[PDB]
Amino acid sequence: MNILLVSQCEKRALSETRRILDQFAERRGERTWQTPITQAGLDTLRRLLKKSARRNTAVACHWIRGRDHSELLWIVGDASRFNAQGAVPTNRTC
Amino acid sequence: MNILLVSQCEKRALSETRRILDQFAERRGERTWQTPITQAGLDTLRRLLKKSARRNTAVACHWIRGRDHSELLWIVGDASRFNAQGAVPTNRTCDWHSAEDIRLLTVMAALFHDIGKASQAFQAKLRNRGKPMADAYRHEWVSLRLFEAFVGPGSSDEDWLRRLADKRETGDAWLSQLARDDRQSAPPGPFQKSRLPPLAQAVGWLIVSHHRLPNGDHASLARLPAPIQSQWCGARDADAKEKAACWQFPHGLPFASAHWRARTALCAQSMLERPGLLARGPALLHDSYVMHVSRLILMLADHHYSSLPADSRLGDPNFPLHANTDRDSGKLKQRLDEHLLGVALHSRKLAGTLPRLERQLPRLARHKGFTRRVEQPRFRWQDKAYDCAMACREQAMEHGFFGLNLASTGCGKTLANGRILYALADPQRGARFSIALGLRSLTLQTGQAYRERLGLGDDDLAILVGGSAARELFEKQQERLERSGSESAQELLAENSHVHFAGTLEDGPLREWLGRNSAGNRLLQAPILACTIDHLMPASESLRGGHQIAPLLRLMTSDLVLDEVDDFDIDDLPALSRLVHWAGLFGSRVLLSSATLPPALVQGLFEAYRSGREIFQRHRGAPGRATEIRCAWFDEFSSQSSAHGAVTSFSEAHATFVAQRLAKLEQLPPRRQAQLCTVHAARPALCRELAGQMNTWMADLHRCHHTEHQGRRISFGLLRLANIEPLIELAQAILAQGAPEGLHVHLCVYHSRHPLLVRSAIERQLDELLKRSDDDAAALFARPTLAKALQASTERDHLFVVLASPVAEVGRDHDYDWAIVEPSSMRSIIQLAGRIRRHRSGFSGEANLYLLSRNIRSLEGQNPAFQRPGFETPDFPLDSHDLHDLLDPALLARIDASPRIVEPFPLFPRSRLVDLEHRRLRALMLADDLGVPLWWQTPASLSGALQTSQPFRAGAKERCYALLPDEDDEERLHFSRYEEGTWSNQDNLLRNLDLTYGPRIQTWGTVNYREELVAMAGREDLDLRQCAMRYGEVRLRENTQGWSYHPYLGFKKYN
Amino acid sequence: KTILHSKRANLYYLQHCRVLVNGGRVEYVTDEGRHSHYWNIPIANTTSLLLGTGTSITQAAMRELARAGVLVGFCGGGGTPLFSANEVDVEVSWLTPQSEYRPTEYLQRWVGFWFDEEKRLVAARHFQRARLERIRHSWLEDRVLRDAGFAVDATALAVAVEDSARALEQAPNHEHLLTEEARLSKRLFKLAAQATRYGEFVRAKRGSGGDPANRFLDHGNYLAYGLAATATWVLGIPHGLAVLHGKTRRGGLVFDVADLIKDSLILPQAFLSAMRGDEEQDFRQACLDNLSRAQALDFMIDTLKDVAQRST
Amino acid sequence: ILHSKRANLYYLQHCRVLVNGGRVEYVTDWNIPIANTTSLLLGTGTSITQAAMRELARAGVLVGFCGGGGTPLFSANEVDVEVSWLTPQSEYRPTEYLQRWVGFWFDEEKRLVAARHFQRARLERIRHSWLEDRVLRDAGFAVDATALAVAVEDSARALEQAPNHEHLLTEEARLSKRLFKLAAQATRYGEFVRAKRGSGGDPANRFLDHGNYLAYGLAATATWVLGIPHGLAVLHGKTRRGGLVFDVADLIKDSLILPQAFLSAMRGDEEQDFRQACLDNLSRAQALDFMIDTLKDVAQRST
Repeated sequence: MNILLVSQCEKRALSETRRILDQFAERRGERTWQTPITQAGLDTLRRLLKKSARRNTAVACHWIRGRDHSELLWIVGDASRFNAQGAVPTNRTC
Repeated sequence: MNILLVSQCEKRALSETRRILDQFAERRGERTWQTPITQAGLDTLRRLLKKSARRNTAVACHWIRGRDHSELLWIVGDASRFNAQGAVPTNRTCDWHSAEDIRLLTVMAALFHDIGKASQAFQAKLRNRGKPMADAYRHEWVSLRLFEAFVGPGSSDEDWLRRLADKRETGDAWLSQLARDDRQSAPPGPFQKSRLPPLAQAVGWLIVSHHRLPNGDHASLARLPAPIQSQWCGARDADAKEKAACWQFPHGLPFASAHWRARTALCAQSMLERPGLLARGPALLHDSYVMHVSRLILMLADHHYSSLPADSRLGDPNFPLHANTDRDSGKLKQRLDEHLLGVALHSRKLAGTLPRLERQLPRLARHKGFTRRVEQPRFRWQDKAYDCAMACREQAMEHGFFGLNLASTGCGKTLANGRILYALADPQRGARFSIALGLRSLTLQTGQAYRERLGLGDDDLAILVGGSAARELFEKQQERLERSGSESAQELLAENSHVHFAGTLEDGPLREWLGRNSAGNRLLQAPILACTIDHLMPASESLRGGHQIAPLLRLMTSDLVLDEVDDFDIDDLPALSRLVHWAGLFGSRVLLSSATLPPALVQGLFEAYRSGREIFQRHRGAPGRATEIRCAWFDEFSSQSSAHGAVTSFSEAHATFVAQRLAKLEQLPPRRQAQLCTVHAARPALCRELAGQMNTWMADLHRCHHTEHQGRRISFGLLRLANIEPLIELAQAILAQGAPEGLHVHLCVYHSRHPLLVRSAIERQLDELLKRSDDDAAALFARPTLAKALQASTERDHLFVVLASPVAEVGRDHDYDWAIVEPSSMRSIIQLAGRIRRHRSGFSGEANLYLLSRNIRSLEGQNPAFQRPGFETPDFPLDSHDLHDLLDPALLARIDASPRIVEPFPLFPRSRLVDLEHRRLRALMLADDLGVPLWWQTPASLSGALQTSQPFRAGAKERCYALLPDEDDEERLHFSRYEEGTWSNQDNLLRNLDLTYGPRIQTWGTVNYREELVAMAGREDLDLRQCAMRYGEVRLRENTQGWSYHPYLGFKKYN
Repeated sequence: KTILHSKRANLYYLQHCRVLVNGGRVEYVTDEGRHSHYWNIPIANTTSLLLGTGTSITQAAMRELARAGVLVGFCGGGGTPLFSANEVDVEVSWLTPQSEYRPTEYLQRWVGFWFDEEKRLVAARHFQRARLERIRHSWLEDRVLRDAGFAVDATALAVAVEDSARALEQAPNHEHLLTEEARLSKRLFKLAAQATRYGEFVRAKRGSGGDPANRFLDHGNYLAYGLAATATWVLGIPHGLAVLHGKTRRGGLVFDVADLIKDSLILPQAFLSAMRGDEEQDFRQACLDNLSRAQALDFMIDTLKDVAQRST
Repeated sequence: ILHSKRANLYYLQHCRVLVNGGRVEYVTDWNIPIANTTSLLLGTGTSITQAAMRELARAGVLVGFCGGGGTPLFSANEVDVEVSWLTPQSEYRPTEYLQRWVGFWFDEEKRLVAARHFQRARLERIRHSWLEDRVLRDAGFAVDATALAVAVEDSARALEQAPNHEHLLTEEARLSKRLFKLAAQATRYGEFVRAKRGSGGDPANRFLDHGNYLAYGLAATATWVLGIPHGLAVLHGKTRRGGLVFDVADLIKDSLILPQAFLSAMRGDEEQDFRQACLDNLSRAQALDFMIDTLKDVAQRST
């Protein structure tokens, strides 16, 4: 499968998310990875991310089920940074 | 589809990328979007991104083809931020071998270029707000004379440099050493003998030719620039007072100014510091590359700075002299020191900018329509040509390229040329090439056809519509421009000419000098350009003006395709040879695309390209490379490639390929059969007789060849005539004669004298109705325009006839059933044969092409009969004008490119038409029994003598006219005339023409001028009158009586 | 922790780069004239590397590569072998990890049965029987290839495969087996050229072809070799213990294992990419997709296991 | 540089191997016999290029990337087989030791004979290093001489008979257990019990584990040089991963690693200093050459 990993981590969590995800995927943007992967490898990556996860960790993995239909597979860490479909806000204010 | 947009934009580009992408997609990360989309929406998004794209823009779009396989669709902007697969780096950390010499020469010539404006006469003329008085001497000439004075006669190339490099020097006594052409005894030219050291001579030529080329008179050419005299550059017959006035300097030359002298000293010291610079003097002086690149930079910098507003941040604030006055008010604008310093600063900036042009300019990459393989066995040579070009890519990049696309007509040569020149490009960067059609004027329809055939939008391919214009305003506008003191303020390209481009024009590398929406900026920013060869000729054939800048920059920053290159008249061949030589001179790669290229023309063009490429290799690239031009041959049957360093091996390889192609051409089945027709020997009678015969002839041809469906027989035919006025007369004769017998006839008149939009409408209809295929009767009879015409009448037989000028041989992909053709030249016969049944297969064996025994120009008794178009001249006469003797009877059985590609032996140049053509071509191009090779053998490029001895498009002096609607009333139309940036009113010269209609004959494939004008004005979102003045020109020779105009017949000359 | 070596998806072909360790990460550097770009390599998801022309590697990078079981091979650019030792050519110089300790059962079975010529020809026949079956499967009984434009003449493929199997059953020795394999490969090339309306295809050797099909086949051979080397190393069997291609090729077990998927997945994809106007990167990604979707590495592992088990 | 001249291997450190003019040159920021028996072992701070690999490939030069000083051996080129069945056409020199190793390996009797030969060599090394050479003792490793001799004699008298692999393993375990206590008494470190699985925090345990790692790397290098795979063990069980590496490393494990570890624990040196001392000692005794010679002798003396 082709998966798309998007990170919203901050402070100390970003360093560890980069360290873990740079070994499993290729970068596409500043905080975006993408790689072909298998189900077993995907589970290994998810468990690795969940083991060393702080309060600032926020990693989302997307998937392409059907053309023109993306599907959020899971979110590791703070799930409030993404909406139901996995998008990100353009601005957050108190 | 699901797409993933990733942005690497920075600074101002990021804001616009966010603004555009937030409307088409949802955010996923900080710089990542993703949305479902359709193909049309994806194209809309890509074009929106490409329209407003700066240098920092970088947007990549991914796509999911197959599970676990993403595919990069395209990259908009800087493609270096992503790798091939579209990834991004995790961290980024920090060949011109004569650029410095060119920069120094350009800067020094810029500093000394307008030093002659200090003259009292010039200052008075600038201040003379009254009646203008023409200056006796051109300011370039007195600038050169002042340079001679400063340098001193006989002085060494180091003495003057060191003297100028000494800032503590105010010895104006050098002015006493000056000469004066106004004074008697005829002082020697500054270039003869040792009046100038070999380097100051180069700078003096740059100074004297920063507004026009030193075209003079008269071994003399080989001795250039020595034979330059005062009479060569301008000069006018004036009284002694005026002549003397140009030499007295009351306020002193700009040598007292501290900044000017400091910059001059800095430049001189930099030149002296350069190792070996003062040694290449004679080499640099005669080097076409160095001189012409330096002159382009100098002239562009001067053109840019002559339009800038006054600046008080440089130059002496209270300098007494001036350089120009604003045309809006006439008040003095720029001080001479400020002008010279600005021209030098911009010259240095442009010299620095030029090496970056190979990476800063937009290119076309990742195109799939050029790499996709074909599925039909017919178009399977387009893949052999692509493979051959890819096999050569590296060697072509290293050494050069001279390709020859000799495929027969109807095989789809445009896509082949595109694929070849795309294969020759580096896949990582992309391709940039020009398509120079061999036509006098390019209509919008031909450009749209090029876009469709290559499968490119208007974001990748630009169209330079219209045709080139000879100097007409050279007398009126030049007066105002010289009065204002800025003679380099005329636009780099013509005024009516428009570039139809909708791509990246925001942050182009040369935006500062060219402009932003200016027609030079669009001409340069377009990855692929569709122009005419007449548009690129001003690169090498510009004598007076800056018309040579934009074509030259396009030549340096693109490849070259010469479509229908043999269509040029024989007298215009040397200009094309010069253009090819300069294309090879500035590193371009030329691909000739014609099906009827004779060996002599090909040999001459190859020699020109090789000569240019040698000098280019001497200045750009790894030194020591051998001049081995990577020649390639392409055809409908195969593709070869080899390296050749001399015209001796290239000729043998070309002969081998031609022999193989002829052998494969013989075995082809026949699809065209030609029959000679003998006509019975003024206009109103000869045309009537011809119209009488072309009833029985058309009836016979329709009976022989036609299409049958539901008991109704339709046949499409073509009648080609050499000239237009006889064509219009014969059109009238046919129209007021009616159908021959029960055979309903639809006639279409199509020549080059119609309004350009009208001509494009006729071409649009003829290119949509004349597309045929095997067993297409069911679709043919269902076409709307055909349907109405067939259903309206009750006759079962219809004859759709096209009456066309020689303009229908180039760019027209039409499939006729039969043709009646007057004889002009063998190339015309071959091209018109290649159009009857060009899409269909299966021949009935009956004759379908009819050739008249003699042309109209022979029936009238004129001699030579084969002229305009043609090859017959008084120097090369023909013993007969009947086709029964000039043609081999064996040729009528099968007509193809064979008689033209190969050279018959022995040559009978006064009894065979093709023999005459080959004899003339080998006499002019090569030598045989003012030669073309003198353009590169002798330093004739330093003067405009060759361009005047062998002019281009000489003879007739056409004038631009249009049917401009009245400003107050749109319904009323006025026959106008472009005189000088102003459309005058000439209703007295135009009259209506009455047409009589015979039994059962209407007109098809016509257009109403008003409806087409309003439709195209709405399409282009332009003012109706502006649209009329921009795309409705008609070029007619000046006639005192006037013309008679009919919408269906164009403008016919009236007497 | 890294993914199981048989569950890894990526494969890297590198050129004109410098593979090194930058801040604890294995990355390769490309010179962009005025800048150097560092690109990360997902070692925990990459089966093997292929270093083409103008590549170089350091000891630290190679140490971090041989710690997740990532093989490294020095191929040649443009589908060209590393060099040509007179009449034979070697394409990849494999650097198998040695600090990782591999299973020790399949290796014993292989060394036990490998030194008997009859028992090693039995293995070659069993290897070809799986190649034929997978060719049949992929070309006919799978829809993904057909939906992408591959329309093979079912009857012609069936008769070709049947004739190849009949020739295999009566194979006297290795030479006839090689001749039958070559005949089947040539007939499959012709059938694939016809199926994708590619025109007339003539196979060129030693990377001398110019048409896209030849170049793509020469490139995909490297991906097949990489997967085969990964599988053989994972099972612990040395590359040198070949069963069919040991007469002329060093490390012939890699070629023998790669032959299982070379004609069944690389071949259709080469022509499909040629017809689509693909560059080498797009063809490489398409081939990797085909191999991952069809589980080619798992098939190689299972076939090696079955041959070893049946050897006893 | 010549780590093991008996096998023609070379160790390059802190140099870039590249090709200029068609000849490989190690441009350090050397004259090497480039031939079928060169076998370079690149080390710390070394980078190789593709052209260098090609020219080392058309010379039969096997290339391996080892750690700092020689161990561990990260990855190496694969040695081919010289069996008459295959016909490897190259400039390489295929080995013929795998054939003999396979020919004797499957029979349990010859496997046991080879294992007993291994144990004999191990004990001989213990007695040579601990008693015959006093360099270690003079360095501060005074031993109980007679006690070590008695223990070695008991171990030999136990290994010389009692067939069955488990009996030999138990004898080796008993010998190691007695030897550890003897070494502790010799160095006066006091009471010490080895912590299995490398969980000890005492300097002795961690130093012993580091020595185990170094010896395993050296054994991997030796087996790669000879060409024997790691699976075909002689002492360990057939199901133990990398059994042959452990068996080969055990020859130099207790003889050199244990005394150096105890001395470094006494001196309180850092891990890097202890590793350097271990590497220096292993270089002194030609450990790699000894393991290569022992494997060759074991293979030849069973045909």
